[PDB]
Amino acid sequence: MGPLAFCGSENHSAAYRVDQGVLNNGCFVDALNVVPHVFLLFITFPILFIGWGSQSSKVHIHHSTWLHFPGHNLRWILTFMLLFVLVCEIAEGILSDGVTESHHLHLYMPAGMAFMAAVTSVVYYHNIETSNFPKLLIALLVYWTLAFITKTIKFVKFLDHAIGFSQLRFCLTGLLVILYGMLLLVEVNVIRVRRYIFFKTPREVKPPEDLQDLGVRFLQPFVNLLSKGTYWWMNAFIKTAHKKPIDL
Amino acid sequence: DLQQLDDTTQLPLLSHFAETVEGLTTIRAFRYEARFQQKLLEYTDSNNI
Amino acid sequence: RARFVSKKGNCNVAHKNIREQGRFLQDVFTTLVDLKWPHTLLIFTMSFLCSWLLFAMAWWLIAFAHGDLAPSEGTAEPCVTSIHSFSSAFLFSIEVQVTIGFGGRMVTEECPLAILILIVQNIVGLMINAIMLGSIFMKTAQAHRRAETLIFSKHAVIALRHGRLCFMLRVGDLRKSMIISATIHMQVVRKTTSPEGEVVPLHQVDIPMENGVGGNSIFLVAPLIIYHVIDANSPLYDLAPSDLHHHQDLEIIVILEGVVETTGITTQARTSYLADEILWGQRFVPIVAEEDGRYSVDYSKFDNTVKVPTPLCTARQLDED
Amino acid sequence: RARFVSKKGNCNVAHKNIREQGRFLQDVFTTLVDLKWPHTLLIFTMSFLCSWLLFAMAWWLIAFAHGDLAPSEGTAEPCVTSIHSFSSAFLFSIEVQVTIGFGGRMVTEECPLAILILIVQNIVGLMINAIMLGSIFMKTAQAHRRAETLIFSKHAVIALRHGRLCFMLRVGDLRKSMIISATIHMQVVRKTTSPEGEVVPLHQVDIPMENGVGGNSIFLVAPLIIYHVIDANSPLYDLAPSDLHHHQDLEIIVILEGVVETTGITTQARTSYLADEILWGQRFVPIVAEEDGRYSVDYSKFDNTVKVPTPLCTARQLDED
Amino acid sequence: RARFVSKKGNCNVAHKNIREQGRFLQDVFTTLVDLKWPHTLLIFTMSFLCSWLLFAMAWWLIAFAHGDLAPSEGTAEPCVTSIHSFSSAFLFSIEVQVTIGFGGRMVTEECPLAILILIVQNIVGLMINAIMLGSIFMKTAQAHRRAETLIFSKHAVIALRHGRLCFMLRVGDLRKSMIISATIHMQVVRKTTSPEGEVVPLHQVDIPMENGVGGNSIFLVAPLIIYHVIDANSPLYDLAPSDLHHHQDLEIIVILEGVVETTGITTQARTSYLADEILWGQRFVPIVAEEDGRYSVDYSKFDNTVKVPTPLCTARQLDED
Amino acid sequence: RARFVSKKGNCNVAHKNIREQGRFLQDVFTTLVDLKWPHTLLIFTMSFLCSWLLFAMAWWLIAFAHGDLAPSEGTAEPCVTSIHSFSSAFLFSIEVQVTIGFGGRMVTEECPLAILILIVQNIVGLMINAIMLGSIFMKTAQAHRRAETLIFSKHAVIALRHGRLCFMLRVGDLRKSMIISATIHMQVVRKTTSPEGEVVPLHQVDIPMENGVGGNSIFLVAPLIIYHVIDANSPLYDLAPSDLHHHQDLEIIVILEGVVETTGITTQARTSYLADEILWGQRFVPIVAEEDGRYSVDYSKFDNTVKVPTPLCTARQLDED
Repeated sequence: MGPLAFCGSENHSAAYRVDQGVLNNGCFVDALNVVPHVFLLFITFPILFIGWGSQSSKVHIHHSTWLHFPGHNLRWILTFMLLFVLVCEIAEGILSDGVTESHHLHLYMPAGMAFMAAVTSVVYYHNIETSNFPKLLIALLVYWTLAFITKTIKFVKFLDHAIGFSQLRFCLTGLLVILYGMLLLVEVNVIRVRRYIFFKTPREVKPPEDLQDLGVRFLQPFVNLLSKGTYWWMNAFIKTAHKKPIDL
Repeated sequence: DLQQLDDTTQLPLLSHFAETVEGLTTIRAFRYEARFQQKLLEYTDSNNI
Repeated sequence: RARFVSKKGNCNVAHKNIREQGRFLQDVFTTLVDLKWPHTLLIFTMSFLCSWLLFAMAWWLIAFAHGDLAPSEGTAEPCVTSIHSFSSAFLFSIEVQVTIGFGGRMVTEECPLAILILIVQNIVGLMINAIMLGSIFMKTAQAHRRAETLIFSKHAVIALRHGRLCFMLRVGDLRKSMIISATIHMQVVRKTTSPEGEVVPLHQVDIPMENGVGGNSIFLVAPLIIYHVIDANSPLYDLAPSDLHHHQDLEIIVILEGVVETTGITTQARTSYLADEILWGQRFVPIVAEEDGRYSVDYSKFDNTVKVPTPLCTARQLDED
Repeated sequence: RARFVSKKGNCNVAHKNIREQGRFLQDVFTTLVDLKWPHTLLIFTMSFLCSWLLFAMAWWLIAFAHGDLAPSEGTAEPCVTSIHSFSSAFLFSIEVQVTIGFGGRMVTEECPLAILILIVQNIVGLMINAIMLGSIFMKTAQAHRRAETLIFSKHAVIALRHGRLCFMLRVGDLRKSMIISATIHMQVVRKTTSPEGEVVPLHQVDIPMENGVGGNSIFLVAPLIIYHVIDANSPLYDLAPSDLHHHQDLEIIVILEGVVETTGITTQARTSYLADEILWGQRFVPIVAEEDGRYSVDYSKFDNTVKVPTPLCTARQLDED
Repeated sequence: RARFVSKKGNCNVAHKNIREQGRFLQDVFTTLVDLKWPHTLLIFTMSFLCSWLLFAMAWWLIAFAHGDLAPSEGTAEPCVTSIHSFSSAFLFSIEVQVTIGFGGRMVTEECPLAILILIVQNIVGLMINAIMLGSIFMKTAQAHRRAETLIFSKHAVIALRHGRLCFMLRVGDLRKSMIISATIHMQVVRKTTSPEGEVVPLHQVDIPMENGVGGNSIFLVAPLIIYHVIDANSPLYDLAPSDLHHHQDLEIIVILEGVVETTGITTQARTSYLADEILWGQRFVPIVAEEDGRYSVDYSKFDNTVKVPTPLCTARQLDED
Repeated sequence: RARFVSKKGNCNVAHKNIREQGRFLQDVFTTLVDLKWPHTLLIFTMSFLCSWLLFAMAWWLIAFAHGDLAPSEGTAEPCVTSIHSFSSAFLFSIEVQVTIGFGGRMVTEECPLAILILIVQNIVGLMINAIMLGSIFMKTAQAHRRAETLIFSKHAVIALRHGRLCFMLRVGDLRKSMIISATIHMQVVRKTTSPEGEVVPLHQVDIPMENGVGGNSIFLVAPLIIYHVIDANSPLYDLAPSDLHHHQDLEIIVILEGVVETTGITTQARTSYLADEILWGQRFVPIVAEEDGRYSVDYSKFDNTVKVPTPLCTARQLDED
């Protein structure tokens, strides 16, 4: 399906041509957009692999102290908003590439690596918030600021090219950059609550009160906002009710 | 399993009400009112979970 | 009913409910070595492939930012010669990092950030090369696979020796090379109760190996009979011969460790003997023959027992004649 | 008031007023390994960069002394092909020393001192390659990060066992792999005074570990209760239960060492128990359960104590009934 | 009549009738190290040659499947440049895998399965490079060749020392460097019989080395006389001086082991003393002289004995005056 | 008058009149590691240079035997491209063996013995690369330079402790890192005579270190006072205070050994104390201070002694009150 060009190979040979402005090519902001997403993939995959894939099938992760860093419901709600608008950008890339010819790859691959980076960001956040350790997620802080700096430079290059609010991808980049600014609640997570790294005290929030093995095992009102909604504690009990009876 | 568990904890709560309201004068004979109140709190927590 | 460690030597523990993963990420190296072999080859080739793909994206962004991917060549020299795709930059990152260096693609001296990305690609490639090839050599050179060569008896036995009851077992070495400074730590585990009421579920109490000095040091050339003399200080003193059945809480483990002579790295071999596997009243056949001026051992007759007479009561009741 | 070594295992000493730096430069290798990680990466990339820059200055001086940097080419062959800058010679020193070797720049056989500088660049690059990649592998393969996996109790306890008072603590291992030939050196430090008047500030006197032979050898599979029986030869003999307070000069350190089974290199884990951290009269909960034919340990209930009755006076006064 | 281990230190065992080869293939690494040197060089160069020939067949099949070996060049780019034979692809697999990389043959970016075969050739070449060069360094760095430097006496002797009969022998070290933490395990092997009738053919019973603490630890600088005092607990107690003949079942082996100071890897030196090689009534000449402020040892006079008077009966009969 | 081993730790032996050089060539590796550093760099660069010159002579003979050095080029392809001198073949052997591979000179597929000499140059270059870079890393990574960090007292002392005379000395560690499983082997050497008339010139008899269990195990964090209690079993029992002079045959050596925590390789530190260096009646100053919640040691006041009262006769005559 073509020679799989990034900028199209449109037989002007000119979408590759940066001549008059070094960020004014328009594909260089799209090629600069994939830098935090492959940064978060190639940083987050060995940390998640050494921390959680590399424990054995014999040994066993803990089943209480599901302590949330604050801003947790807001971060999961904005991550599902992020996944919604990245599915909208992938559908815009499908609708924008196939009208001419031969597979302009820059309309797919930023939102494809952004979609994979956002889902590894949220499973990285659930793995850090389960295992409580706040000395990581500064990788998430430099991810959200690198995505914010590349989306602001894409938005001011859209503003320089007089692209108003009739095109979709101008408005979709605007929802992405107002979203990525509001995905900097990591600064809410470090200052005024949970001073983990660059402040002189730790804040030291206590664990929740039913989780000192109080025999509760109800597991709903302190679990994450996906699994509050889809009840992913409950399928462990539905598996345990197979090949056992359930007593009091 | 869970619906049968809810019915077999729903029955001793009404048994505790039916033996409170029967033996009311002989449970206010003793000072064993708070023990029966803690028994109703254990019955209604098991029925609630 | 349930064994502590099997006859192959793997421990039957579970390690449930570790709260802290915070201690696990402080050492990534020993849990990098602790994987299985498809996990080790997967993290090996994915570490090398993600380094080549990350530096391939860096070289492709350098050739896109210079306009080198555009073919509008008036006169100006490239950063890197003959790159005009992503896959040419992936070929160039492969040619730089494992240092093949063909020369159809090479760094020209126009772009200084190409020299900076070449310097940090050579530094990160030398670091990833040293850590990954030393990790795969320390993975293939560990000494826990030496315990397959070191064998034990199928059945340990209890017989009489020098008037006393001795708990005897046989360990052999199946290699022509030796094992340096081999020690024996026979431990007997069970559940005991204190007289003050403390109950521990696996009390790893230690029986001494009878050697002649008292230091547990052997010389594993011939397969030799390791024996421990049952004395009143030993906790096999009130062991009855009717107590050698299934669902009996008695498990004697034998820990053999030493440094391998060839690889120079410390091994450990462990086994168990249950109450079913301990035989009473038998002893081992002498297996060390002699022909053409050399001693010869027969490993077909290794765990073969002969059933001698033995007084069939406890070692406390043997001690009053 | 001030601890000798903390609960994490780092020693709280200062090492003030060492006069001699003359003994420090006789071994550069162990203090090359002893740095922190940004110091180690800084000396790694600065050693490689200063070797490339020094040989780049040598190749640039060879191409300046031959007139090769001058473009007045009548017919004569160069020393090195296509060098016409300093940065081309820096590219050539990078291409020689980590052995990429592109071939737009190559040594021709005109200049013999170019062959001499190529020979000594290959020798110094092989030596710097061997010392630096072995130094970064011995930096990442050291066994002091294995002590994060090996855990201890938050509180050591003193209870009764077999009629005697025993100083009990619990150490666990959190890895599926083992640790070979593990020893325990429990030492109790304080300040004592001699009867002749000698006062030492940290007298590291040694309590023996009660094991069963007397040799300090354990088998860290289950988290097992290390206990030391308080006898009249032990210096915990006149320990009163009212002496377990803050600003009390009593500090018991526990030294666990052995060789790791995987990496084959010797580790050491150390901890402390202060007078506040020693509890009286309590003992540990049995944590080794059993289900589906395997033993299971619960590390959530690890340092949990139960408060048994214990006679609340000294072990000297327990010894007269 | 037949020795257990010779004077050079090689063990005379046979290891007949091992049924299981199933335990041998679970560790390929220690039996890769255990070969002789032409077997080791044969498996070294055949591993590298079969990897180059297998990837040469892969690159030749890629250049045959693209039509690159056919010379019908209209305009289309090759997978690999300038391959037109099998031997050019064998040259290319040699140029890829040991990373020479000339550049007359290079990978162009047309064929993606050429990039896949280049990726897996670099991964398999890095793995084969790490395992084979670490295997040849652990083959040449093993410490069993250090036992040629450590020497022993030709004859061990029995003489009087401090009223008691002592079994004396002399071990020397012929290197300027030292050997760290050297232990001595003197064992006396024979065939014994139990009083209950158990006969073992090579009973490796252990005599203690008389040192002064009881721990077997020496310091091999001067060639020092290792002596063991014959006591009633020792099994040399009923040794008669007429029992030192040929075909006498008595063989004393001396096991010296330690870690070499230079290479840091554990050695072991073993020897034997038969009943013919044990002399009665003689003792060693003092060989440690002194001139120009340094002690001097003469190894020409090493195993020289002097024939002192000695009461010529057993050590049991010496013990009743 | 003449010391066994000096205060720096080098042994003063001579090793005169070794007859056999036949045992020395059986291990070339430990005597390859045992050289001095200019001998090690000389054998390193002469091994690499003689391999490059030998394969340079092989490639020059191939290009002479094909007629490739003759410039009569009708049409025929060379074995190796662009070789027309010996120095071009020496450049080609340098480009093959350390795998630079420029590509102005490359192997064409005409000559099969060029492919055979390329195969055996890559095999001998990989073998020489593995043995020489592992030899230079084991040369720079040995642990005998760690003994410069571990210090001792200038003077050992004898004072009173707990009613008994104790031979006290002080050893410190000057690194922030630790040393794992440190043992002390104090030996006292002199010339003695037996009652049966055996005279040995350096009798390395062993005094035990007083520790508390009896096992020689310490923990070198603070500089601690190693003391040995003079008992009747010790051979310092009849030591008079007037016997501490020059030309007195009494020399106490202190052997400290252990495995370094960082490099993981076993070290050994040795020192001596002569009869002049042993002071009577003095004891060490307590040097472990305390400020800001950390213990602090002062190494300026390290070997400072204070002269306490001590009864000035022997330890035998102290034992009868």
